[PDB]
Amino acid sequence: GVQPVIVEPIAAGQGKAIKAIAGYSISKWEASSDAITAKATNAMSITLPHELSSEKNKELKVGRVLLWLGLLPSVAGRIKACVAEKQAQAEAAFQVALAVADSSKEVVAAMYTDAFRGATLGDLLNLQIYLYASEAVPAKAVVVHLEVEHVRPTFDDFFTPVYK
Amino acid sequence: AGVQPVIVEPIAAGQGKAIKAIAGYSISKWEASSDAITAKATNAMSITLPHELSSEKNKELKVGRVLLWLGLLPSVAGRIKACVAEKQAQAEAAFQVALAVADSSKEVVAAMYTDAFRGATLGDLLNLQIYLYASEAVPAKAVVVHLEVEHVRPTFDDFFTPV
Amino acid sequence: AIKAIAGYSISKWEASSDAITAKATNAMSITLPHELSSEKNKELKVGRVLLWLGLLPSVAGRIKACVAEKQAQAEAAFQVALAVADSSKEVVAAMYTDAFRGATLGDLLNLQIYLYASEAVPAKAVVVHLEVEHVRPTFDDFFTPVYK
Amino acid sequence: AIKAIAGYSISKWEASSDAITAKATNAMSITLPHELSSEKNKELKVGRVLLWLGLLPSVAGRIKACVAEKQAQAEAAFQVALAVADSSKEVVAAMYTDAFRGATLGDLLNLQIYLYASEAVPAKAVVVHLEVEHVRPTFDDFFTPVYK
Amino acid sequence: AGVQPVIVEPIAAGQGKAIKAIAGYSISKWEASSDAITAKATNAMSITLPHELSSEKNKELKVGRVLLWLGLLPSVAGRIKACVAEKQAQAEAAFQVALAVADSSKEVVAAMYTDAFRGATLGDLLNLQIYLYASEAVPAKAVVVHLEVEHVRPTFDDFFTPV
Amino acid sequence: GVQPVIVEPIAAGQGKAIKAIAGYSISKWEASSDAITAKATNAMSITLPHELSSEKNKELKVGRVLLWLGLLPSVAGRIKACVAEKQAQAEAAFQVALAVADSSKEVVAAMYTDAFRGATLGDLLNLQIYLYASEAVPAKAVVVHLEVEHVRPTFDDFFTPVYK
Amino acid sequence: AGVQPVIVEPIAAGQGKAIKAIAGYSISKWEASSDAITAKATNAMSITLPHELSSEKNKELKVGRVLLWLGLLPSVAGRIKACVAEKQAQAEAAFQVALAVADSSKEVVAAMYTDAFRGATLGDLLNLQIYLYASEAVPAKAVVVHLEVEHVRPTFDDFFTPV
Amino acid sequence: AGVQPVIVEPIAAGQGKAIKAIAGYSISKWEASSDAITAKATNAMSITLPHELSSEKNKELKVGRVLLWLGLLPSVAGRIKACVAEKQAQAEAAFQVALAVADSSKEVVAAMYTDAFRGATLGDLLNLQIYLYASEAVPAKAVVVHLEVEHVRPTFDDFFTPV
Repeated sequence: GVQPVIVEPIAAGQGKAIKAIAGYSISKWEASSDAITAKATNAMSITLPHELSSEKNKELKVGRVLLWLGLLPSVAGRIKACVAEKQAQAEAAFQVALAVADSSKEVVAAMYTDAFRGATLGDLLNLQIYLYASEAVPAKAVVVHLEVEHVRPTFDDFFTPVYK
Repeated sequence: AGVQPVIVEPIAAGQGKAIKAIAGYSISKWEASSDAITAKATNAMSITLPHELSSEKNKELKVGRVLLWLGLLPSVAGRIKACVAEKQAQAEAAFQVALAVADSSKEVVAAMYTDAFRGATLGDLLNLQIYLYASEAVPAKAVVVHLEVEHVRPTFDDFFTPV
Repeated sequence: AIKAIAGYSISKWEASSDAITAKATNAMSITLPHELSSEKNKELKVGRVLLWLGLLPSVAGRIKACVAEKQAQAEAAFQVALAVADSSKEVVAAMYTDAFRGATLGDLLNLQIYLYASEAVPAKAVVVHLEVEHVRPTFDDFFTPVYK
Repeated sequence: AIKAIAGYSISKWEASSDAITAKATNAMSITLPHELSSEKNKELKVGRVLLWLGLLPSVAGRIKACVAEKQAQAEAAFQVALAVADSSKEVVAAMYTDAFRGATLGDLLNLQIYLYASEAVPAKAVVVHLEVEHVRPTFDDFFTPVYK
Repeated sequence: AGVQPVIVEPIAAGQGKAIKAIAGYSISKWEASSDAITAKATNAMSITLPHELSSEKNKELKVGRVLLWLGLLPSVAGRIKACVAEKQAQAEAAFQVALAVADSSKEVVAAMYTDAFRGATLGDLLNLQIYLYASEAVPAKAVVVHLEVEHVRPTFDDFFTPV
Repeated sequence: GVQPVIVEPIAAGQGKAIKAIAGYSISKWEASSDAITAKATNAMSITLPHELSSEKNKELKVGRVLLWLGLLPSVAGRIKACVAEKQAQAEAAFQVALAVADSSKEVVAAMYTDAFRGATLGDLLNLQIYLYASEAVPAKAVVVHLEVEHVRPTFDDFFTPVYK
Repeated sequence: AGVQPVIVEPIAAGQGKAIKAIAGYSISKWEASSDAITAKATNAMSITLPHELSSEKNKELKVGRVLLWLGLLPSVAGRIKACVAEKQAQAEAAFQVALAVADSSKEVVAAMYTDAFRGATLGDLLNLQIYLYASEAVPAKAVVVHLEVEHVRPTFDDFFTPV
Repeated sequence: AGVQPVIVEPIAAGQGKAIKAIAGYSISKWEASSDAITAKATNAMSITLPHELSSEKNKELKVGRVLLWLGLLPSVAGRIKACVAEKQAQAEAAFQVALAVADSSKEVVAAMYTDAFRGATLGDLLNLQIYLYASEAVPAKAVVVHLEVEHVRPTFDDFFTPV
């Protein structure tokens, strides 16, 4: 038997949300870019937030990583980005990356389901963000957002003992 | 498993499901008109509550989902973008952090904010703004911005004013 | 206070006044809010109607107001109206318990508001408040479909 | 008399008046008592509000008072207030049954009291009494801990 | 019996039990400011009821426990004493017969009168006084005296004034 | 019968830790001071962190508040602090505060079990921190730490939807 | 039958199922770099086994599926094609008989050979070649060719070298 | 409840409970000597692992509780403070953020870090430092700093070196 179906159009920001696995939490932080010359690639380092920068918190395992970039409404051209290891040549990172966020798509994002799974929060300081631009753009024209899924920090529900 | 045959039935404008407000909530709708826009420029306009919800009794109600959709003149040529975000120092920077953008070059010109403002109050919507971008120069009164906000149903409004 | 009948709601709005010459009466039309101006909404039944008016504290003299059908002689409306809001007594209000219970929202466009003053009164000195009870609209708990 | 709803209490205080010029209106702010001025107490819900005022027996002329949101034009408040306490009729009082039922005690700082007189009136001639019903505070049946 | 080992847990300011009023009673609190004090001298100041308890209806309620505690400016140097007693011909003699004295050189600057005034009326507290002593000269508005009095809960105060 | 007991001495930082109530979480942040003249009081405002500064997050209720101050090892004199409402005269805040942290005690801390209970995170911007100094001290000589117990932020375990 | 409504959920790069090797098989991956290409010309490059599979013991294992996918520099402009086929006298003729072509103008730049080489040996992959075509002139080291080959899992490799 | 009478038994030095390491953990102890200290000055000295725990195999073990206690010469006069904290730009600033301070003017000259470093590795203790303060000028070799660290018990240390 044949089955007739109707495909219902969907609006922006109306799709489902991915939920973190049990025992895990999601921390979100964002960094800004700088000036890019036409047909060039820049390297951006990754810096942890202040509360996750302690020796105790740098041994939390990592799960999934999501990379989406927000850009100005008047940016003309194509923008691509990826997260990979540190490389001597910047533009060669796109030849080995398992996911690239491209601005000429419907969904400008990249998902790393198992590329970094099993690493620790201290390992993230060894990676970089590579950013290509088809045309010259000024500084702060693109903002990169990063979501890292990691194990829940054990001590957040306790007051500090008062006898210092 | 075997291959299952499927027929896709085309639909016209105005067909599709309509989202229903959750229990105990109501939906209030109002619209705002825009001003003259310079090309590659962005205008910021404040959200203004309707008169029937601007009292102190009503500005303490919770907020659920917010829907933004905008209707243009048929002769309008170019590209339009719009979003609802916090009050920003830079008008064009709000597109870099917004969770949804209504774009006129797509099939559905709308934007839905499912969880961004869930739990705020109706009085907090006065702290937000609407940012509207145009790629080409646009005259005034050419764009109308529609807002659907669902909120807790007010409790004392089916009473006459005692005299 | 008085509560709405089950399945009914109350709508409230107001209309500003114009200048009045001494011992003269004005004829004002009733304009619905934009939300209730659709064709499907003009068919809703009407229950009770309350008319009260608030003045500037410096207004001197007696003011009267009533709502009735369109009259050829403007001052003749105060002779047939079932309630008149007079500003020289305890309650400046007019309650219409049965005068319109059964009409539709479209019929209110056939009525008019008559205002009277015994001394010259500036513009916007009087604000006429109108509270109409009607049937709750059938579709106000849905978002507009996104695909238009 | 009218009794408070279960779980609710009534707070009463007053504010003295200033000098009024003829056909002029004053703008007064609402100041809470010191006991209800804490942050945890500004979050209590508000029920009914009653405003009545007592005058010196030698005061001549008509006096009016109302409470509403801050207005740019001071005299325009008497056009939108849901109740006005007029001193030329049987009951010099104003009852707000639903106008504020649902707000918080902190919202009363956003309202104001407007007073009107038709002749020059000295200072302290009018005393405005304000009785606000609110939710009973959660901790008023305990002594303060001695170890501070 | 064997020796039982015990650990003592230190506590900071603001920790500890709070005493609850007995059934049918309520607690009302008010404060009074002090005047300039000469060294080795004592000032007597009358107890003044708050406006909400000074009517004839309310001045007939019973009294339970009374708590006195006083808060000083941080820069205040010296020693302060205070007590609540009957109206005395000699100001400094009231310390010889008082059942409790609030002293600023101790860890808890407070005084509790559990049974001294139990059974009196709120109107009788106007016959009493507060005696305040200072070892060194003290300027005005440097000491604030707080009074917690528990009494029978008034019966007709949740009613509006009939109009 | 009489009971003999032994009181065991306890070392620094060895007492029990207070646990947050169900559904609540604890956020910790600290601010530094400035120069103080001998026998004077300063007023310090309270600023929320970035993640709790959104319109959605300013309606979370507050539970307990803990105030402890850390000071340099060479600070000589007495330091007192309190958290109260905004006042016209700064030194008058100590006459009405329900807890004062004093440096001449064994435990330099203050606990507000019910003073602020029931308020919202948006109310904290109306309070201040008052700080007295017996002797003149230079700037940054004392650090105030603040712990606020509030309702758990609802959305932290969800990835942002990818269809922007 | 009635019409069934369906919502399509968009997905981003890196989302989707990953194909699992069959039982008793393992997947080994290696890559090769390309040379300078003239426009409308085709280059032929030999398949070279990694060092860990080039012994006589390992060159006798069976082969299953082979996956070809290639990654380009972001600035590379033009069109690229690639395929794995038998050793051909004419370089460009291998596209006329190949069962799959990886094309850079499509959404998925990859090619899968499910049954073409099923049953061959690892040593037979040295008889095959890779043919790479470019519509425009391309410099060297601009294209990297990745090969995933699944094969029977070697039996004696978890042993140390006896000494 | 009735009043219960209690006798307090005094204890001498060396009496009291000894804390036992949790299951699967072991406690390793070592000491460090100090240098000359100027009055109102602070010295920073690095934590150095003993030789038996400085291998790569052992620097991957978890950490539990850390105990700091320091022993002075009998003739040492003044006041001493010490703490273990992260590596700080300002030496004296580490006392403003430390969770425990060992002070020589108290009955117990020690400091316990129950949860500050729980979950770190033995190799991370090399990133930390010890800050030591003296109110009066102190000569060298006058203070000895003792460290008790509990960690996971190593798995391969009861074996001889194979030869």
